[PDB]
Amino acid sequence: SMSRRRVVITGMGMLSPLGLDVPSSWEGILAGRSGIAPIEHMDLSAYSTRFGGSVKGFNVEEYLSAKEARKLDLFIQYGLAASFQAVRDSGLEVTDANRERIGVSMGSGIGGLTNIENNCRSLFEQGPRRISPFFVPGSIINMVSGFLSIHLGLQGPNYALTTAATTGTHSIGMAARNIAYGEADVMVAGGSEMAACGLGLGGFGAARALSTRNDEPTRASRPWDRDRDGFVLSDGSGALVLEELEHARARGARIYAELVGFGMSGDAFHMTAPPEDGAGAARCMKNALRDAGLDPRQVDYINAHGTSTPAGDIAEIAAVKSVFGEHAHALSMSSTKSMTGHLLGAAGAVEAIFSVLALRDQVAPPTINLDNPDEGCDLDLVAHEAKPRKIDVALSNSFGFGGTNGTLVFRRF
Amino acid sequence: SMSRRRVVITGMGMLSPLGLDVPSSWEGILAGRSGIAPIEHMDLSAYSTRFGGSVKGFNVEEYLSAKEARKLDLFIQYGLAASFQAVRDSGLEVTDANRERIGVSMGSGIGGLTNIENNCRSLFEQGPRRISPFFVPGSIINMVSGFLSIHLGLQGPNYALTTAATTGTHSIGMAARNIAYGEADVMVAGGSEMAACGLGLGGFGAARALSTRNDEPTRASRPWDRDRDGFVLSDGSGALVLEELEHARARGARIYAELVGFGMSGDAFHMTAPPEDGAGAARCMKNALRDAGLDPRQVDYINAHGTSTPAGDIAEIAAVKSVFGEHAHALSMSSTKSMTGHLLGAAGAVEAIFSVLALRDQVAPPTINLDNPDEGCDLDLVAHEAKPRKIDVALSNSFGFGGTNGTLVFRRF
Ligand SMILES: C[C@H](CCC(=O)O)NC(=O)c1cc[nH]n1
Ligand SMILES: C[C@H](CCC(=O)O)NC(=O)c1cc[nH]n1
Ligand SMILES: [Cl-]
Ligand SMILES: [Cl-]
Ligand SMILES: [Cl-]
Ligand SMILES: [Cl-]
Repeated sequence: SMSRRRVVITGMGMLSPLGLDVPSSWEGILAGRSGIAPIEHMDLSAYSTRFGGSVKGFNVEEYLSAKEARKLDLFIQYGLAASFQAVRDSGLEVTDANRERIGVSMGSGIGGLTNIENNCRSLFEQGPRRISPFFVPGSIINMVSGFLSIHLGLQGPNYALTTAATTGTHSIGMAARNIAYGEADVMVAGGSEMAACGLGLGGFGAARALSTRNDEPTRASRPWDRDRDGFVLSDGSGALVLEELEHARARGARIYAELVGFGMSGDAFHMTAPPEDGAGAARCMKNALRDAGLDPRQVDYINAHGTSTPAGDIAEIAAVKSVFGEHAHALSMSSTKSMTGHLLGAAGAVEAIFSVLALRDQVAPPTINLDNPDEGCDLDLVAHEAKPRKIDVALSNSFGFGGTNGTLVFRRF
Repeated sequence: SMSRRRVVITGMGMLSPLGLDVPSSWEGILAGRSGIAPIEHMDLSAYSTRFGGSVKGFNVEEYLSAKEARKLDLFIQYGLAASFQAVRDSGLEVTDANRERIGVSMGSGIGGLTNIENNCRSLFEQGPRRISPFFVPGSIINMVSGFLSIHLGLQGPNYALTTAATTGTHSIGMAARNIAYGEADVMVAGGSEMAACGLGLGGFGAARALSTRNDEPTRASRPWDRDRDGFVLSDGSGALVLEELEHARARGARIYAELVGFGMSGDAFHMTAPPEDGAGAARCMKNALRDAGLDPRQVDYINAHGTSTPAGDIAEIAAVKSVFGEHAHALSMSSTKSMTGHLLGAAGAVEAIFSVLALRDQVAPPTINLDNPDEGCDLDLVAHEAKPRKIDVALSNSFGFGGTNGTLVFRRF
């Protein structure tokens, strides 16, 4: 704990509704662009929600051969894309000397819902003889970590989290712990999701979790706005190359930031709804700050969970107020879900990247669509437009079904 | 690493094809009873495999009210059952003083395949308005950890692994790390699975992973036997209460054993097939022994992965030979999958329990059906009948799709 190794971010990668890499996504974020649109090439006329954030124009053949790619669900494709981008971005070379010290932890919330839909259809219409032989290996959540390790020869710790909307945040935090306690020197960590099929929209629609603002998809995700009506379902991926500091310094790696804190908590409250005061979120953020050895006054920017739900958004404000007190009125906090929608198991991965870039570029991304902040939402929520400011420390929150909570703390380096 | 806290097992719980708790399962194991039978209340006439290990006579109402239980997929039901059994067995009392120091890590390989099947059927026949509102929260893998935390008021680290057949082993190992590095004082860890639906049998059947010995289901699982033809799909759950040693001693807990070692590796080889020498398994077992600070000569019993696959079984023997050398001929190694079949994400959880009970009762469980050991399978594989012997250290292996590997080391206490 006092003798643990320090962990830095040397590589990043992303597919989002705003772009096919980190630079293009971030340009969208800093412009206040929505990635949400009507979902195409899919007949959603029966569904109460017919829009979301899709990854537009993705070519898996930049990362995999066609033959390899056809084995895999889109969530795996997306996770490999972000991973390969992050590894490349890191400049790391995998050798016989280091391959056992490099692991992977790429998770998903829902996994291969699209493959399950297609295979279920084949099963019901034709029978079990039309199930793909790649159905199981190409749809299971740990096959990002698995295929990444195969393709790059990674022999270190190899696993996958699934903690709903918290997955990406946990995947990064726990990979950092791996490095900090010397179980690995490098980890590829993050997550991916592709739930914009009928089971996903249908499932989340039946749970009454989604916005139904079909007439104005770009206005649907509106965190802390009084006309919010639930979250927007989005697809994509994020990956970070985490690396022990001295390992990174020794090879002259470009270091984007230091991952100084990781906190976890459980609400122990409700399956899908938070406690109204956000007490689990508060405990989680405290754990993270204490983990980082930071005073709350050192936090400059919070990338909120901020999913555009009635209860969730207000609970998150209550938690930030509780943890930060008067300093809650000094920091900036925004929800990039206003633009990206909710990427579920990838949300914390892409939001970790946006947090790192906020530190790099000294700029708080906007919460777009925040026209009439609800009762109690009186913080600097960066309404409408990106805000240049001093950011030495950034915090990223994720909260998921089951009351599972994760916070990461990043520090300028 | 040198200053980490020690971790002991103070509670255990299980549903398996051999019983509805730990004592009844273990009685079956020590008798050499098969849990495999034709799967009933399910029309499998179109499928190439029509048998498996089902949990027979389970009453979820012993653990949950009917109202709560109807929200949840069977895999969640099974995981809560084992968890509640383990917590009860531990004698731990959850209070305002300790609830933030008690977490949960219960995983699954496949998750709520049964719920997805049912909901997919409703979606296709009727439309998205017949999807259950509980479909998403009651089918996602992290809802064991989530519901357990809600029901028992656990506010500590709350997560879920999904690493195929390795899930249960990773869930225990990583929960132990939580305690060892002081992120929690107690963890409920393990896994659960219920894949014996059509998508599971169909999926694994299309992948050519399963035995098709429909005429003699009890003979199908035959690890290291020359007539093996793939694994047997089984359902169930296992949970351990892990606890910091001084915490357990201070409350006078009954301690079953000490969890001394956890190792991970990745093969970085093939999606579904191992390297023929089992080199990943070897690295993993070495990592675990080094983690435990044990000489290979200290291992008395190995609970093998031993799934009854052509390549897998031989690769595991090669790995044990490589790691243990001449001591490979001194230990006993058995596969309890001979009796239980392959519980997928729960396999390592139930096999951790069988390893702990081997230490408690000084007895190596049998590998039943091992009539003609294949070329190279010349170890003490405990063919046919349980073998009383000295066991101070037991090792449990799990290997999963993606080449992800896990080993746990338990020591008498
Ligand atoms: C239970 C919800 C999960 C959010 C999601 O599905 O992404 N949690 C919150 O909304 C929340 C707010 C503050 N703390 N938890
Ligand atoms: C790739 C397989 C996974 C086994 C399973 O699906 O449960 N791995 C082995 O069989 C194996 C044997 C030795 N090392 N890995
Ligand atoms: Cl298909
Ligand atoms: Cl619009
Ligand atoms: Cl239904
Ligand atoms: Cl039989």
